[PDB]
Amino acid sequence: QAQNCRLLLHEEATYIYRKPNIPLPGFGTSSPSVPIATHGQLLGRSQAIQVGTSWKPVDQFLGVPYAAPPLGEKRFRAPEHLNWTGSWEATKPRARCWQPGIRTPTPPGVSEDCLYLNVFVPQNMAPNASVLVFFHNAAEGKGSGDRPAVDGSFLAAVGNLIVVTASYRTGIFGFLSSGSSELSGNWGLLDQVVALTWVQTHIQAFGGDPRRVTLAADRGGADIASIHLVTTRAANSRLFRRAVLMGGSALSPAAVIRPERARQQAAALAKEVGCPSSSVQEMVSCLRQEPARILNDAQTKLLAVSGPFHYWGPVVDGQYLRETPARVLQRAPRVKVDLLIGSSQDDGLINRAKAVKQFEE
Amino acid sequence: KSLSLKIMQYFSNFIRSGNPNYPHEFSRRAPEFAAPWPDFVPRDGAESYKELSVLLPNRQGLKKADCSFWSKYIQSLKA
Amino acid sequence: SQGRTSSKTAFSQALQNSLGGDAGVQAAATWYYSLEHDSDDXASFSRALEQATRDYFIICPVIDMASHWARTVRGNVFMYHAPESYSHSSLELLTDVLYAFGLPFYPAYEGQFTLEEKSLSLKIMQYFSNFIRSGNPNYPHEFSRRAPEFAAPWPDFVPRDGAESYKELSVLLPNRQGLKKADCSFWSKYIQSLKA
Amino acid sequence: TARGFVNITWKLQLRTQFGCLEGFGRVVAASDALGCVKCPEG
Amino acid sequence: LRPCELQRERAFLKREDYVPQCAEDGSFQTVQCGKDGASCWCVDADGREVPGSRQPGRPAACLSFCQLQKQQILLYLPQCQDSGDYSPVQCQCWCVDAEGMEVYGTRQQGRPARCPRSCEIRNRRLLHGVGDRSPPQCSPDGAFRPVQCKFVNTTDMMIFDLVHSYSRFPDAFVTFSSFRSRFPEVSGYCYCADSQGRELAETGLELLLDEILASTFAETTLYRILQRRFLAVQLVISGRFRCPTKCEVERFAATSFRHPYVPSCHPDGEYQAAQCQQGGPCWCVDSRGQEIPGTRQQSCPSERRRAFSRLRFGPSCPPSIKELFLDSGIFQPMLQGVAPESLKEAIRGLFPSRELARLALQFTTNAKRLQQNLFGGRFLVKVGQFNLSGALGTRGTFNFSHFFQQLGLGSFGFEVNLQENQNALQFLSSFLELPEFLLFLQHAISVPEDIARDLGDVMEMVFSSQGCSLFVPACTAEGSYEEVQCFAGDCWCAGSRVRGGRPRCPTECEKQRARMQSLLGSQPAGSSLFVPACTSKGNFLPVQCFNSECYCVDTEGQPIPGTRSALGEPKKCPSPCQLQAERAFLGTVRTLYIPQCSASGQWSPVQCCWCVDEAGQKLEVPACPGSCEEVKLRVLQFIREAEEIVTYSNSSRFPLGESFLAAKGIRLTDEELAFPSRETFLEKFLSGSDYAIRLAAQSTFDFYQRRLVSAYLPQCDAFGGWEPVQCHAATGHCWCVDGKGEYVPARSRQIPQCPTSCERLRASGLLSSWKQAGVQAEPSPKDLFIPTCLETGEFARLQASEAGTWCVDPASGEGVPPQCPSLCEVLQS
Amino acid sequence: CWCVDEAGQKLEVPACPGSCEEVKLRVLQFIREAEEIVTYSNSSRFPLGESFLAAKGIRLTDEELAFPLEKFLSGSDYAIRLAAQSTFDFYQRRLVSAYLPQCDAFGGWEPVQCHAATGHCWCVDGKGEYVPARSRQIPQCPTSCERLRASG
Amino acid sequence: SSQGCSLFVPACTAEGSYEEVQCFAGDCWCELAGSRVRGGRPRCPTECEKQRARMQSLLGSQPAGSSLFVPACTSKGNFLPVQCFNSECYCVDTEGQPIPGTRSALGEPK
Ligand SMILES: *[C@@H]1O[C@H](CO)[C@@H](O[C@@H]2O[C@H](CO)[C@@H](O)[C@H](O)[C@H]2NC(C)=O)[C@H](O)[C@H]1NC(C)=O
Ligand SMILES: *[C@@H]1O[C@H](CO)[C@@H](O)[C@H](O)[C@H]1NC(C)=O
Ligand SMILES: *[C@@H]1O[C@H](CO)[C@@H](O)[C@H](O)[C@H]1NC(C)=O
Ligand SMILES: *[C@@H]1O[C@H](CO)[C@@H](O)[C@H](O)[C@H]1NC(C)=O
Ligand SMILES: *[C@@H]1O[C@H](CO)[C@@H](O)[C@H](O)[C@H]1NC(C)=O
Ligand SMILES: *[C@@H]1O[C@H](CO)[C@@H](O)[C@H](O)[C@H]1NC(C)=O
Ligand SMILES: *[C@@H]1O[C@H](CO)[C@@H](O)[C@H](O)[C@H]1NC(C)=O
Repeated sequence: QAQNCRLLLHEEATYIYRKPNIPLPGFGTSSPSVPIATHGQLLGRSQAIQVGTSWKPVDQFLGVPYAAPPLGEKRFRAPEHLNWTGSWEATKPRARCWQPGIRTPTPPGVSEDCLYLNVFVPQNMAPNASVLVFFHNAAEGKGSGDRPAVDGSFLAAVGNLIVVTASYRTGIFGFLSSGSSELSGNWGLLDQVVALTWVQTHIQAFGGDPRRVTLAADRGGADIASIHLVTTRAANSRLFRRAVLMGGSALSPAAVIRPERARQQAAALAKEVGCPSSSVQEMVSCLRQEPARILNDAQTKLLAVSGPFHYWGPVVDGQYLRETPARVLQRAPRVKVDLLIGSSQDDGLINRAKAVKQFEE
Repeated sequence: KSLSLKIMQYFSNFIRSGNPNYPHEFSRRAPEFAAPWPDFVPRDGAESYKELSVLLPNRQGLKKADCSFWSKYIQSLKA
Repeated sequence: SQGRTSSKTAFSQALQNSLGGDAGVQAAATWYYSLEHDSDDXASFSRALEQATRDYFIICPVIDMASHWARTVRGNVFMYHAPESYSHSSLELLTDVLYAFGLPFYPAYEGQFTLEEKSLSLKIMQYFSNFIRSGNPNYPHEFSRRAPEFAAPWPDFVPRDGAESYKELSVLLPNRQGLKKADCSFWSKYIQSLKA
Repeated sequence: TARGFVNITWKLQLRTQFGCLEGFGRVVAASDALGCVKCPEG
Repeated sequence: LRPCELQRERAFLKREDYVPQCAEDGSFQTVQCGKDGASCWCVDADGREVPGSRQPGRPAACLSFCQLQKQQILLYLPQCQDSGDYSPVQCQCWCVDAEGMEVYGTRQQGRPARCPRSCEIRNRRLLHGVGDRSPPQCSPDGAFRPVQCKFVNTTDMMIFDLVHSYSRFPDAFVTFSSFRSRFPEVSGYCYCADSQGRELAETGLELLLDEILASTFAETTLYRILQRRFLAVQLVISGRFRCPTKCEVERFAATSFRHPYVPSCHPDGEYQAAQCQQGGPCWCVDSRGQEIPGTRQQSCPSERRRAFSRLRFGPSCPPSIKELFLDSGIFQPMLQGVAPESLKEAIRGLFPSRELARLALQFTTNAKRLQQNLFGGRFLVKVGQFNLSGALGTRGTFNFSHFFQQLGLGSFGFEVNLQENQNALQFLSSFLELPEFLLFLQHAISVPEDIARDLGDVMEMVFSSQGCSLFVPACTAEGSYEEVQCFAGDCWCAGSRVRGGRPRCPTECEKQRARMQSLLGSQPAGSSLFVPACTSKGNFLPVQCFNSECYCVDTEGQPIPGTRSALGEPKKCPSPCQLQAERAFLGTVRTLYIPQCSASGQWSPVQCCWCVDEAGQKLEVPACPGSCEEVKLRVLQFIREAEEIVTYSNSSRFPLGESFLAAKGIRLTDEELAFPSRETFLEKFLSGSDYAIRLAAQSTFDFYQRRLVSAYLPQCDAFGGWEPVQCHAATGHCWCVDGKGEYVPARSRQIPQCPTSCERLRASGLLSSWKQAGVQAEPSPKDLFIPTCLETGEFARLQASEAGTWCVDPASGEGVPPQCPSLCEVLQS
Repeated sequence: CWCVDEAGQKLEVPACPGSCEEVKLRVLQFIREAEEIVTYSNSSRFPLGESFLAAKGIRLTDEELAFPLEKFLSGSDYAIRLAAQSTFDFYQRRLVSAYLPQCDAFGGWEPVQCHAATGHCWCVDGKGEYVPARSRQIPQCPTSCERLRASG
Repeated sequence: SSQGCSLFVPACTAEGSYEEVQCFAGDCWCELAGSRVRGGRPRCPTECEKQRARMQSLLGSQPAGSSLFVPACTSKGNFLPVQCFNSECYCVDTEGQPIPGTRSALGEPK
């Protein structure tokens, strides 16, 4: 019907005075040119959302980069600060990552430059609001170029919080490891720990609070997300206070793939596309030329669970992730991270590969 | 639309306070929008969760029979 | 009477004698029935072990034989299950042999059995006499298929998973289906496969 | 009062005629409804 | 001491025939009594007896001290509170202690907003310099903390001053290590304190401080550790993790002084609901001990009333505590591993205030480590085995020597169940190092203070909801929640809700059967214990066997002396009628109705006179009806009831809607509607039953048939026996019945002729040799006979068998006391 | 013509009630129904068995009784309330109440609703939905817009 | 005919015609399963709810990972205004029949 807010007071009082909220520099208008340090203005847009019968204006900065577009030779290597400047037109959702089983020809709005995080900040609210870094790769169908796949304006409004909806590269592009010293890594886990430092640094510019981030993640991509609860950062700069894992955990069987499996799980790909899988330096340097379309028609072929069932996931590499998540969780707690974990009965390893089967047909 | 609006408050109380029942971490006023979400304790007597159905009812023992097979029996068989 | 009683050795010995006498079958049964042999309480370990031994020895073989008698047709089959009755200890006879033989009506046991028990025993004596006479508990004469009036018809046991009926020797004498699907599925399929 | 209790009146702040707290002053309402406004500065 | 105890102690030593009873606070009880409760005269604070009171017994709530001092002035007036005690602030508008003499510095023009309690005065009165320089530990509300603790200088035995040492050296008290390095020769000394703060007797327990910022020392962790150890040591001594309560100090004193009024209490500590002075009247009492204004000699009606209000509104369990504590396993493991009492108070001794538990649960983060922090080590476990006695305990005032002289190597009238206390103290130890406990504190802290004042009261209200629409409960006299509640067809007594008929309460037999069945689940397989068997109605079965030894039992399942024969041998034991006879004999001579039973044991037909059925149940010299005549009187009474309904409606005496309410079991009461036979009519419908539906249908049919312009009564013979052929009397489907109305297997021609009671019986005995007994007492196979029926159908006069012949009455095959009696001749007697 | 609510369902120029007045016509109709019962009983053309039998859903049809209740046949709590009001009245008013909401002049819910007798004066939103006691100072609660403004 | 199947009297509509909602002793069911409502009255399953249940039951046959149309019904029982199958949503009339035109793709206001 209508949303009815009212203050909580420790005890009755005669006169009650509340100071109005002063918008941060940039907000207030309908083109909130947020100035984020060392880059310049990041001008988004505003949209009014209806929940009951009542509307809340919500600013929306869709397509805020957090890393240089992993195109070309920056493909199977960790991300790095985009170093942009001037004025970013963060008003339109950007291309979503390549995922297994993308219908051919490549539809609009899928590309390797998919390291963009949408921010949905209500108009004016408490000084230090909380944040929710939801790591979500939009599906093939969701999104119409005007609106993002998962809007998040409606959770932001009915919670009075900021909702960052970061995307990240998954599949071979994110995780094409070889367990070795030259190409091992989880680039998609290194570039979703870069969307959390961005939220750490430049979220004060919006209404947010760096000390109250809440790393969330959905089906399947919550096995990747939950690897942050077991990776050891510097331990002086925590990147989140809580964790809402919807449909996965660090302890699942495929939360990390063994090196000897990873080493051969990419030799299959390299052979499949046509690269010489002799040495990694010569192999990876060949995949770096293959167009994404040809290189993502390969992983969907290897990834179908009736033949190979090659799943790509966070390898252990010593540098970022050093011990298997089961063995890391044996050690004693060091920081108290809340957890709202869960699952759905509609889930299932065959439901997540729905796009792959339709491709196999 | 009404169930979703009770779960956008469980997930917004958690993002704010760390306990879906309470929207502020310095005020333990009980929730009124929906039934309390009980903390998950691993004791077999009662390990409650929240069935995200229309009534949002708490239940217990999500899959005792099936996740004792994988966790207890099969994990033994792995050795 | 000889003095020696349960001990720490017995707990892991009894389970081994009862269910083994193999190493994998014991693990499967220990998980399935949660036989915590380490737990040193006969009150619960034994209470959960009698169930395993009953399933293995007493109640699944009397379903395996009923199914094998009906399938490779050797003649009619009528299965019954007599639910747990907490009343009559001190008679070394369980509730299907002290109902099929008219124990309630004995002069010695006058006043120990309720009239409900005596009536149920009379119905069950009629079932067993009909079986002994005609070969089909419903019909007392093998040349007259008049339907029984004393109690509900006893359905023939057909081994199809859709419905394999039996008679629950309780006060109402109701037909039921699927005596122990889960536990006898365990013993008959998984354990038997694991034998190889 | 020692027993748990000439003109004796047991008036209970919230036979049995309603009244009000002194200083408020009842209203034309005789005996029923709302009554006994708070007496203003006058 | 006080003005009393000096008088009280003197009387006991001298043996004068009166001891001036005085409660805690060392103040004379308003109502004293004589040496043997002969004449209780009420007095005032000084000790003088009121001239107008010497009556035998107990004076009717004599006037309190405040008024007894007030009325003295009339021949400033103290303002006596409603309870009869001085108001906290007299009125110059000063305020006063709880004795009458004003607190020192409180003379004011207007009423003080709030002036000190009994402790804050002592502390301030200590700075001014009257008393030993150790401030009593004050509860936050201002009262004395139950467990006082004053350090002692081990050299020369002078109390160690603390208004000075703490004032100048506050850092020394940060921890026990620091304290020892500053005052090595100090050995703490904790004791219980009464309401006035005075040291209790032989309860001091001189701790040892060797091996173990805030202000006032009543908040420093030294004290809270130094009293958690004291309470732990008390759990062993007394069995409860707390000091003796206000009731127990008085009860111990009463038992010790053997005076007439010994107060009664239960281990909760609160005053028992009703204290019964021996040698006089009893009376209910509140928590403070004040007699209820009159009671000299449970919550349904309120609930009933509230439900009615919800009906009056017309068209248009604690809150959120069951599904956070009980649902999830934050509570269920708490009780399991003794009593709610030892678990209630094990969280007031620990965590005295909610603002502390919050501190405790954020500086521990380790369930196992919690018991180390709270007690400064593994104390309580070391207390169970008395490892303390040498480690911490020491010469104080408790005489561990005497305590152990009764043991192997009570405090305030507490019987010491040493094994249970060792079990209970151990219980706390494992309970405290329990991961679920930390969650409980996180929730118990959250619950609003209004519904639970402190963590102790938080725990009761969650114990009280362990299990926990438009329904109104019924009520019997004096509240007394009625046994069987009906609503919308449902009727439940409370694990059995059955539709339609009014259910039967579980008899004692059924309760015992269920309890023993539940206790059977614990027993190891192959072992058995006694599970008494109950009949259909609910009575104990005549014979109860356990193992090869069967003993016939009386009405309430108690073995009868003798008749303890072994299993498997006929045991002839008292018939139910004789058991009822003896039971009623005992019941009716124990209060200073007799059922008389036929010699054979069966219920005699006439009981008193009146007549009853063979089960002995009451049936409305009066000759009694036969097998069918009674079944006919039932139908006649039913038609009478239907006509009564119709002629009640024809009198317009009953509201149209009430009959509906009965169907829903909301028959409202005439206690709350004293305006009015109204009840009598509603009894028929209230228990929604097939009989009620049939009666309503018959009444409606009659009303709508005979207002403007049937029931099958059975046909019977001349002697009240069922006619063989029963016809419905209209479009009859003439079925035929046996000798007791039980139908034995259509508008057909030639209405069937069916055999009389003996032609059926003779045909049975001829076809299948199911013969009939002749003597009924273990007949030989020769005593059996097949009845011989004369032509028309009745039993032949004389029935024969291979063993002999006897005369039977043609009505039924039942012998008669003896040529051969004939029908008219047998009917003559 | 006639008028319906915004769901299109029939609502018994025919200008017709607002948010509350319709909720008040229900209560007025209810008391009318309750009084209809008491006067039928006073006229005594119905037997008690009829009311009970209807309570069990076994009403009798005039087709099989040609000689010559919809309230009671549906065993709903509304029927329970109606019968309770009927019987309470009969006895009370033979030998010798319902909360109807207070409304404004335009048919809109009055902000503060009072039970009118030992009232626990709660207050409602602009559609009668209660928004969070025999207390003094029967509370003043915001009108429809003072609630929207305070939220906004 | 024996397939499927105390003091209860059924109601009757004109010319026999077994009446829809039979009530007795506080129960009321419209027999067909999933209708016993203790107190009050039940609602006869609308056309939508019948098609929902049939399609839900037919769903159990479909292999996991594949789906088909299961029309969704409002609280009362009417078809929802819009029925989607796979990225193609059509607004439906009262009895769940697509309206000509108005067959836009999923994820765009209609
Ligand atoms: C009995 O109590 C004694 C003394 O309190 C305990 O001896 C101490 O043991 C603890 C750890 O158990 C050590 O940290 C101390 O150093 C010991 N102190 C002394 C003086 O011995 C003893 O452990 C307790 N238990 C038994 C079985 O004696
Ligand atoms: C960003 O610019 C700085 C110079 O200000 C340079 O040192 C740094 O390497 C640049 N990053 C990239 C990705 O070029
Ligand atoms: C809260 O808000 C201000 C800016 O409005 C920020 O500078 C401050 O650091 C925040 N609070 C804390 C504890 O940091
Ligand atoms: C305890 O007694 C001795 C006696 O000489 C005294 O000197 C000492 O000061 C007292 N203790 C302290 C800590 O002062
Ligand atoms: C302890 O108890 C005995 C019991 O008679 C008593 O004689 C003894 O004096 C007591 N000892 C102390 C120190 O009080
Ligand atoms: C009811 O009363 C009227 C007179 O008041 C009488 O004429 C009629 O016969 C009566 N009917 C019955 C069934 O008693
Ligand atoms: C209706 O009830 C009134 C009040 O008791 C009574 O006076 C009157 O007689 C009744 N109606 C008739 C026709 O009796």
